[PDB]
Amino acid sequence: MYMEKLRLDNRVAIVTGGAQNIGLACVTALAEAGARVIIADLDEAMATKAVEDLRMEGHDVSSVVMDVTNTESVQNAVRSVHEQEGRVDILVACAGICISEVKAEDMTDGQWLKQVDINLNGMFRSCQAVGRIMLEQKQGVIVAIGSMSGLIVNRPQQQAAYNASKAGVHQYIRSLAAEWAPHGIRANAVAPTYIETTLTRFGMEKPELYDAWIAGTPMGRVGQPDEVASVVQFLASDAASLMTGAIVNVDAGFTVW
Amino acid sequence: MYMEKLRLDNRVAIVTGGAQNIGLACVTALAEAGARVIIADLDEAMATKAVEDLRMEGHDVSSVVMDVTNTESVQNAVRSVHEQEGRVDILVACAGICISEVKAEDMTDGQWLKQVDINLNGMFRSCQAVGRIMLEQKQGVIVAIGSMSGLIVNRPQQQAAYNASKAGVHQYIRSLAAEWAPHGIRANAVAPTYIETTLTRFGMEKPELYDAWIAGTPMGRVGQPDEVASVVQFLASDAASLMTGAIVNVDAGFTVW
Amino acid sequence: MYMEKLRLDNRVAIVTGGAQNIGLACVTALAEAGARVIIADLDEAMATKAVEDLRMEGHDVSSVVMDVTNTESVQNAVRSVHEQEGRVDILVACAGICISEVKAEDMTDGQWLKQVDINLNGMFRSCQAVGRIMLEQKQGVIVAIGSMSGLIVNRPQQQAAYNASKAGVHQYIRSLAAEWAPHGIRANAVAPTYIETTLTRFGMEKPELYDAWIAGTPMGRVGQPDEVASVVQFLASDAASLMTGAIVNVDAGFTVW
Amino acid sequence: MYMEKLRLDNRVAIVTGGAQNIGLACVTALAEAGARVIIADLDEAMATKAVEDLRMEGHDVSSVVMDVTNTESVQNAVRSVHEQEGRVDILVACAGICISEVKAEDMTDGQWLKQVDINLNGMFRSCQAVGRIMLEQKQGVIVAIGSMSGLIVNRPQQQAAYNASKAGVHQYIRSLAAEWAPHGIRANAVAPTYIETTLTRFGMEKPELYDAWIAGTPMGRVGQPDEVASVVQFLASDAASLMTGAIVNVDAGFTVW
Ligand SMILES: [Mg+2]
Ligand SMILES: [Mg+2]
Repeated sequence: MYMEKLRLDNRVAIVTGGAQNIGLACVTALAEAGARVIIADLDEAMATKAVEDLRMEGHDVSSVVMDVTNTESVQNAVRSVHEQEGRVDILVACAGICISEVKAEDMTDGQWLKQVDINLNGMFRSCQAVGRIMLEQKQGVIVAIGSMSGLIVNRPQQQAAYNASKAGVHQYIRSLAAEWAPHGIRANAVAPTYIETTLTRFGMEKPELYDAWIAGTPMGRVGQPDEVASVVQFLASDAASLMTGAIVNVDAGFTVW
Repeated sequence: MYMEKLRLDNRVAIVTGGAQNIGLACVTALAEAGARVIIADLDEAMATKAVEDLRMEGHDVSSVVMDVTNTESVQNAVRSVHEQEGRVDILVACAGICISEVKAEDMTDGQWLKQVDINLNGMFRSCQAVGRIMLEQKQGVIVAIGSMSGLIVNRPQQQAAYNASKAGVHQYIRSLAAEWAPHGIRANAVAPTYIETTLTRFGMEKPELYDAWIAGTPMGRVGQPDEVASVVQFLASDAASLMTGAIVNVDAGFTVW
Repeated sequence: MYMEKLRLDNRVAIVTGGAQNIGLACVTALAEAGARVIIADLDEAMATKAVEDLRMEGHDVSSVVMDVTNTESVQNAVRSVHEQEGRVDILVACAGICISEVKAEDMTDGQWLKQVDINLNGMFRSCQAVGRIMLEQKQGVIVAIGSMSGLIVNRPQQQAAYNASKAGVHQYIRSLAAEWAPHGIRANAVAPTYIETTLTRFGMEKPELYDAWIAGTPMGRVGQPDEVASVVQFLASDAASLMTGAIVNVDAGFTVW
Repeated sequence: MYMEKLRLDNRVAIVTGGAQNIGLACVTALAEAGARVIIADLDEAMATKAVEDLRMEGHDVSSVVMDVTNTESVQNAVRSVHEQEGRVDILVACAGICISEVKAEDMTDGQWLKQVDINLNGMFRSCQAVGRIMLEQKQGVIVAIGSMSGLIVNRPQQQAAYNASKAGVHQYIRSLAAEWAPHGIRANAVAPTYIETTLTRFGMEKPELYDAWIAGTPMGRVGQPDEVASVVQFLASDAASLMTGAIVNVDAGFTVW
């Protein structure tokens, strides 16, 4: 019973931002659990390459181009997955950016709007498009990649738009959880600490940043993408049947202090 | 000494959305505490009427036209206040809208983006413009009107964009609190329950909505604008000297259950 | 109207732990707002000196001996105040201790139990005894001194029993808020950061502790007792009429990071 | 890789309150993941029955008498497991009681103190005794059974001591997470909604209670023990390697409204 609940055999999953980093780890975890996974990403090349690596390991993985700033792109990408796969059982929404080391008094409208558009408006576009399909199935699960930045404020790097966008993502996901609970849908978010990715490594290589991050973390380390993916895979599975609207802290204790 | 900490004599306060409802109650409380208050609102006629009423009560109140969806408008209005008054000591940010009874699957891009733009992007525009002056002064206080909707999901009315945008406001304010703490600035938010205003008439006059609201509230009532204004005035005052980044629940116990 | 809401003229307030530090600041603030205040404290000589000092300033104050580890003591002290003054309008519950720099693997039963008994069990004894009178009145307000330690875990000093006891206090107060809301009673807590007091001054003179506390605080300072007393006085007043079950953060931004 | 992270083969787990209901479900989940499990419970005959049933399925399960109000009992039971098994890898702390429908103004000292003693003091006793072994090992994981009652206040049933005790449990576990993170130990809690058990059956058959619980739940149902056990098993596993100090909501959306 209990180990079987963790399986995702034959379930169709779309992972936005799935071509690299946390997204790619989530793709890999879902695929290992038996899911049919579609990488939805802005980079057509990256996605196609990732698909090859994963098929190489025997995974049922495909790709579609998606731009989360563009409603038409998102809806076209979701429709074509629905077309080819017949169903969408799982959405993992990882698409996001972080514009950091930009003081609140300095940030431009363009920086503000871009940050909110990708992280928060993109979450709306993604979840709405997939949600409509899940509603007709009366079955589905969404996992969003939130951030501890939605709950606490990072130091010393300034990024108020990021922090606000992720708090928005958390409460948006909770709203969906409430609205869609009677219709067989669950929606949760993970809120990770710093994860070593191609992008955060620039922060990691700057001692003023990295030393503060480590000093502020009880476990004394950043996380790795597979550690976020394991939680995401769990939340996507029937093992998590009683969980909806949860902001799950995956942060090495950062928010405890 | 304790009672004198509550006074705001000669302090310059800008209240966005100050022409009616919670905004106007905040303007009144600030003025009664001794502040020189500027109503910053979209509706010039409504603002001018409010100014006339308050001036007849012996208060020092004026108004300025401000559209929080427009950066130029916000920057010009804030500069005008600074030029005419000499300082900006306090910002109370009330400007906001709520598009409700719109299901998450049905909400248009237009509805989502308008709510995020006024509630959240408007908060950035207003706090940055005022914040720059406060940073120069190495002194200032911001109070945002957040919402219990930033932490819990209202029922039965669907309003996922509102809920997300207000969670965004809370965490934005907290980011400003952290960034600006060393510079003599405090920033807090109030998170109220339902308040009787023109904007909640549609719910209060609809039994399916109102009865649910009351049943969900330990005090068994909605709040009045003056009850929010009292907390806002407190948070704007030196009595709240140790409070920054606080999301202050003003909700008749609604979030307790 | 707004400034009048802050007054407590002729209201009867009991302050447990009121003889020094945060308790005494709360006593002072309440007295300055017009309340008749009873210091309820274990140390008779200390309470008596405090009463005599405040009386010299024109305040209406008195004291009663109360041991919050002892139910008979608490009940007798509260009954005595009720008979002597005719009513109990306000309870501010400050009595507490902090056993710190004791690792979780080392803490004895005696150390654990004493901390829980004073901080949490003593909160139940105090609140029940006053609460019964407030229920008869259909009117009352409780303010507990909680702690940021109920929400986050202090560093580097170990004090898991204190942290647990204060989280217990916060949720106990919220429980009372919910149960007693229909009967004209409000109950809230403050959650302060480090406050300079006779007790914490030892930690403040220990760089390993003090430097960590300052480094973790956005305002870069500890608080002063009067800054907590201001928030407590506000929460005890009709100005806070819409607030019940609130855990009000008074922490110089400590919990924001 | 991802599926192997969920395995607990040959790891030693003690489950307090493990003979029935949630505890028994946790025992079963751990055993199905390959753990060596010891039921630690108040009554010997009840635990023995469970052992016999699980051994019939080929599981490696045993039991020990443990009374969590009694330090000697707890220390002796933990020592017995250590001497028989050579290590303790996992503690799931489920021992607890709920005295409910007792108004705050009515609750006796005996009722308050017993609830705090079993739920909170017993958590300290259990966690210290096991924690000492885990510190020697520089390896261990604790999962406490908290409650949504630590975060929100149940209705209509009055149970302030239970609510307080569980908030205490949450913050005690977070304190252990912070203190023991550098030493290879993780500590998290689950915060469930109503779970159908032999004890909650009586409430579920009282319409005044059950109808309110259902109406308060987005999923419109209570949970089953296996749904809590699945989350506990995940948290105990290396798949949860990045999670410590998390209060994980498993509440069918109850705390979202
Ligand atoms: Mg922190
Ligand atoms: Mg609720």
